[PDB]
Amino acid sequence: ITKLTPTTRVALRNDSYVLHLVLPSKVDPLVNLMKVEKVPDSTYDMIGGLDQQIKEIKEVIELPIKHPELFESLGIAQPKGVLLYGPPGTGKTLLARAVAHHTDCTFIRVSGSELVQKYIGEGSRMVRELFVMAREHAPSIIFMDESEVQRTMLELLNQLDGFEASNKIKVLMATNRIDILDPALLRPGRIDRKIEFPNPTEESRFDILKIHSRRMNLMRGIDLKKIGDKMNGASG
Amino acid sequence: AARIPTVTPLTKCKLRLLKLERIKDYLLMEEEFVANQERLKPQEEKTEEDRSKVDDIRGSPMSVGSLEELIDENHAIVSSSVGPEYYVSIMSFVDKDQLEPGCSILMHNKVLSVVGLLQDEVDPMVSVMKVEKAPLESYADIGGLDPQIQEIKEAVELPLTHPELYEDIGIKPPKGVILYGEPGTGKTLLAKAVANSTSATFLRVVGSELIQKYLGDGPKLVRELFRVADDLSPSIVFIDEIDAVGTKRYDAHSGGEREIQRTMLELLNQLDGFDSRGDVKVILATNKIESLDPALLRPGRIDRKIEFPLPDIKTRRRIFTIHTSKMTLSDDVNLEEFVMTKDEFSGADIKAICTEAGLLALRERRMKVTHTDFKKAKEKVMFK
Amino acid sequence: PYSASIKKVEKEIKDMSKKVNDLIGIKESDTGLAAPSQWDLVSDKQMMQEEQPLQVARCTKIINPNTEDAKYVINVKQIAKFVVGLGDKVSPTDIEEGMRVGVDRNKYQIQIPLPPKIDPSVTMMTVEEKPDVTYNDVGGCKEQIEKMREVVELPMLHPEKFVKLGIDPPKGVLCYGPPGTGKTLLARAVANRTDACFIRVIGSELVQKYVGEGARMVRELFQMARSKKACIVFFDEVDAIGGARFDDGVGGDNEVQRTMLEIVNQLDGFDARGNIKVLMATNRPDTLDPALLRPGRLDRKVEFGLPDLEGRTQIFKIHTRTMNCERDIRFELLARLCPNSTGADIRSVCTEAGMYAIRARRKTVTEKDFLDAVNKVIKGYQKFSATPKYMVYN
Amino acid sequence: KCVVLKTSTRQTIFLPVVGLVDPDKLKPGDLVGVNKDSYLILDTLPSEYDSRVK
Amino acid sequence: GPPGTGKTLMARACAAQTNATFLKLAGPQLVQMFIGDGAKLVRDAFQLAKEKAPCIIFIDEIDAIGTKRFDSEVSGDREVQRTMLELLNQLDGFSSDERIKVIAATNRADILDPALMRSGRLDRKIEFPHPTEEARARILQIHSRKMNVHPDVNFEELARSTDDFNGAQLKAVCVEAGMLALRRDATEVNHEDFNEGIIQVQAKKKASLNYYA
Ligand SMILES: Nc1ncnc2c1ncn2[C@@H]1O[C@H](COP(=O)(O)OP(=O)(O)OP(=O)(O)O)[C@@H](O)[C@H]1O
Ligand SMILES: Nc1ncnc2c1ncn2[C@@H]1O[C@H](COP(=O)(O)OP(=O)(O)O)[C@@H](O)[C@H]1O
Repeated sequence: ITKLTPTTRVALRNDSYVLHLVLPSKVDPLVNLMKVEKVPDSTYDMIGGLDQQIKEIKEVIELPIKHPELFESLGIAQPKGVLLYGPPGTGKTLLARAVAHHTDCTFIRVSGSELVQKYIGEGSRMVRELFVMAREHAPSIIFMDESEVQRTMLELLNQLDGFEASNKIKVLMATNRIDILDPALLRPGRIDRKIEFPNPTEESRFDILKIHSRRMNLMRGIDLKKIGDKMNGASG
Repeated sequence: AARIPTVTPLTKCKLRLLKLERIKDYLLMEEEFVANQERLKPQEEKTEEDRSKVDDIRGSPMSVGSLEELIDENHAIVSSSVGPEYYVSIMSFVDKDQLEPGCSILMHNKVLSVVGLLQDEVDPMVSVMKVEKAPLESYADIGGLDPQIQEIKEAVELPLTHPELYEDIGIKPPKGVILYGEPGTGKTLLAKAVANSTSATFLRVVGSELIQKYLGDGPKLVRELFRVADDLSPSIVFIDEIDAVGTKRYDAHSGGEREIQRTMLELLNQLDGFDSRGDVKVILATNKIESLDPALLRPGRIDRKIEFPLPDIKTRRRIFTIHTSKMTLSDDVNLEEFVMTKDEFSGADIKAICTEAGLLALRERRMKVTHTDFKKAKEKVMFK
Repeated sequence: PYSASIKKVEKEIKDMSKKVNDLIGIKESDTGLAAPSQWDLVSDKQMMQEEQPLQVARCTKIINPNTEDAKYVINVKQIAKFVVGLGDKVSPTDIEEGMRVGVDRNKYQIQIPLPPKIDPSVTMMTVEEKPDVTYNDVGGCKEQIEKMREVVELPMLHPEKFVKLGIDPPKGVLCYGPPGTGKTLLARAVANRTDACFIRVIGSELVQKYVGEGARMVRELFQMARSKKACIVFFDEVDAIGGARFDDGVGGDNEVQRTMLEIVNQLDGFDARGNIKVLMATNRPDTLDPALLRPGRLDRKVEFGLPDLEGRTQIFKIHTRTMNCERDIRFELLARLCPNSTGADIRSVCTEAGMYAIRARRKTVTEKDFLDAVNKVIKGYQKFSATPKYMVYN
Repeated sequence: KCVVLKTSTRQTIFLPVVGLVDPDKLKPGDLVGVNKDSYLILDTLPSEYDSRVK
Repeated sequence: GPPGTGKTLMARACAAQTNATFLKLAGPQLVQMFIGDGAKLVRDAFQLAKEKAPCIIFIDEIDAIGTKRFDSEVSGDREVQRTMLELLNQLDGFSSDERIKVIAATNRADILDPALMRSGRLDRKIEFPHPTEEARARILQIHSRKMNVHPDVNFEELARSTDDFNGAQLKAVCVEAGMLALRRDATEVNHEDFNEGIIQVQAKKKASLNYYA
């Protein structure tokens, strides 16, 4: 009986509907939601020109991952809020992906759709639906793309602010126009730390080119420096 | 089980011994009367023959049905889980106390007669709002104001502290207490202490959570919160961010203003409706009470008014000495220097400054916090 | 002296009680099972009688019979329609067309009729228990009390004068007044006062989701009322069900108009409700539709306002009937110290006076305590006060 | 000379022979009685509209 | 016409007048959560009406389905407009019938959809106004047909005192007087009784009548 996992499939007789055998691997709703998301798995070595932001995100969240006793010696509270802001999709999305990649955390980024709602709950009255999926997968992180968006984010922040008794839970919301965000979400205790994605320059585009063209079939001799010079810092 | 509730003696008097002897004699007489039934006409095991006969009589495969009406005389009307309405009767073990619409009634497999009831362990609305563990430490962790700590205690805990003091005075606890204060005033910190000290059930309600996207939904959510909290147990349910009733407009809800208005009317009805809600207390807080519906505040629905101001220059000292209790801060700086740094430094400001100083100390992996860390945290907190 | 002698003996008896009760069988906690000493009848005969004798006889809906013969028609909401017939244990006068009944599970013949389905949405909305609000506890509105009794109680109390007089009793009553002025405090009074069923239709309890899914609730409530002998349906917050029709441009705020129209139709005209008296209570009646307030449906238009000089005194005398206060208190001076306050405000003032007295050391309320409570409840909480924004009824 | 009818259970079945009443007796859109056992149309239900209109 | 200018009275008179079967349909009554279920309920209504050729069908509160159509994406009661269109189609036009007559009662003709008043659907538009002075006394004579009052009431005088009152309220004044008469325990109704009832029907409480003498 114990081996028979609740919310799992076991064989059932027909004339009797008596147990016949277990069912191995029927389904995981969180895995299905993630597959619907189709997250772009990345790698920390493929991060483009945001090294300091890389350590900041590491020092922001990952520190209480490979060393949970770091803040205990100093007696400081666990950081809660981290957001990605700046030019849209300037690599901030890629930086977030690489964060989980090098950190091994459960990535879940939502856009407030309705198809995924079929896996969180029947009605999804409150925003606690996602937490239930995360609540059993503690090694998880939360990412949210760029007015009800703040309302869901407002509830999440309030949820993971002392009311959520679970420790080692990370949520990161990414959007543009930080001066246009919700003033209620601008409370000093909500956003534990802030990181922006400034438009890369030529000094930054060189590594961006080295990463992007790495997978292409170039011609003997590249001379990408001049092209990057022709690139007047457009975006990531 | 509940054989005798008389414990008034609470001593070694002969009355307690006599009562115990009488109870023992009655139990022995009952046991002797019962034993002879099996000695003379056992006629069966009475331990497993009855259970086996019940299992073989009631349909072995019991389905998940749903009771929808009440028929006292060996009858019941329900709908088949496929959909076909049934006229299943009542069985011998019916114990017809859960005869309410919704509880699945299990019928037989041979004749589909009511076999068993459906134990319910869901309460979705209550679960999506039930506090499992204490949020924070005792009331001492709030710090500084305690003008409502006594007031809030009298409003909630004092009724639960020893409800004879208000009984001896000939009155019932205050209706409700609405905590309105400046942004980040610590209202949520007050609910933290309320929960860490609370004794009865507590429900947490996100302010926007009352406004749903489908027209008519919001009133249903309010009625469901009222049913869950009231029908569950004595409760202290805090609907935080009440200003979200009409302040914020979202395109998700089909209805316009006449939907937030309907939700507010339903909330008012659920607070002071046409029945006895029972022993239920409400403690709501808001940061912009200037727009809250006037009817939802008239004495009789929300009784106690509590205002939370920013931490005082004398209270700021306790706030700082509290939020930095376990920090290994170096004696290089004096907190009073930053105590007057901000002209209107609220309670959240002190916590933000402490967190920023800790983070800055962390970036260098140093063991203590220096004055420069606090100086650099102060600008990053207030100035942005 | 024998501290351990008695505790050990008591513990032994307590343990033996369970050790002997477990020998008959109360244990094995089930998930909805009755006591083995509660289903004893059905062991070999009763179960073989409660089970073998009867059949499920699934219930369905009838359409109509066909003349020239029994020629009844069987129809299933979710299974199928079919030409069927009743059983040998039914009468042919009761062949109601469109009647919920069960048919022989095998013979597919209706063997048992049934009462109409209850639609638990409007079945849960019955009082079934009058509130604890009595006439002596709602003082301050004696004229309104008499007016409401003449419509709900007096006409039904001695239905001999109205027949002799030769005039139809007044139809209903609408109580519109400033918020907190005592509307529900009297509706609970009406409920605990008479004996006829009172249906509480919370103004929000009628706005349904689907298009027209709400009006159907009005018809259900009206039928459940007319089914009984005499009913009095009290609807509160009547400002939500429907205010008026003002459609302009894109269709908005119209769905509530259909609900209000359905409520009116079941209330007036076309074989009206008859033995059902309406008792509504709006708090902002300014938006009430002209058709609903038009006499003949809600003829009485009683209004409940703030007690002027003696209403406050009566409220103090009533709401303070169980408060330990000094006998030398001058309540009338308090009633003169509250220029325009609501009755709920008076009850809250009595409460706050109790709390302040219990605050520091006292055991009985003091006149100065009530004075200080007035200074905060009325003079301190006056910022909103809920009165000024609704006094004009807008 | 053909018979076409659909059951009240989202099931459609036809009989090569009309039944008790010849096709002259019946017309399209009609609602009649058929055998649940033999799946044979026995008689014709005269008429019944929804009780709501009734 | 007005809320109580009288349409239910005319309908009830027409019902007992003709020697046929009258069809009673409630304005909002013909709707359903199902997509177009109201269309089917209206088609069955028209068929049942055709059942007995001699018959009249009255669609009271025609404003429920007669709501003017709107132009909006989200909402607009598309089902209600569908029911209105079904009623229009069943009324006259393609495969109409001339066997019965339908009497409709609407309280606000402005909200009525333009199609609902298109000759074929409705031919004779009759607006019922409130009795001014003479029908104001006729209403009192009728509604007080069985009321027993001594010959001390001037029906015309009360009619002149009842200014801009509706027929429903006019008759309700009689009920208010009858209830006040029961309060007085007397046997007949005095002119002062009807005068007080007229005042009670207005529902205008006097409070320190000094600002306006
Ligand atoms: N005349 C009165 N006698 C006794 N209690 C009264 C009276 N008027 C008001 N109350 C008090 O008012 C409360 C119930 O009335 P309530 O405030 O619900 O009236 P209401 O007008 O229906 O309010 P709302 O319209 O805002 O819902 C109780 O505390 C009751 O004791
Ligand atoms: N002593 C204190 N007094 C007031 N607020 C405090 C105190 N200590 C901490 N806080 C802060 O008060 C906040 C509690 O939430 P609250 O201020 O009610 O938020 P909001 O007003 O936006 O709902 C937290 O940010 C917490 O860190």
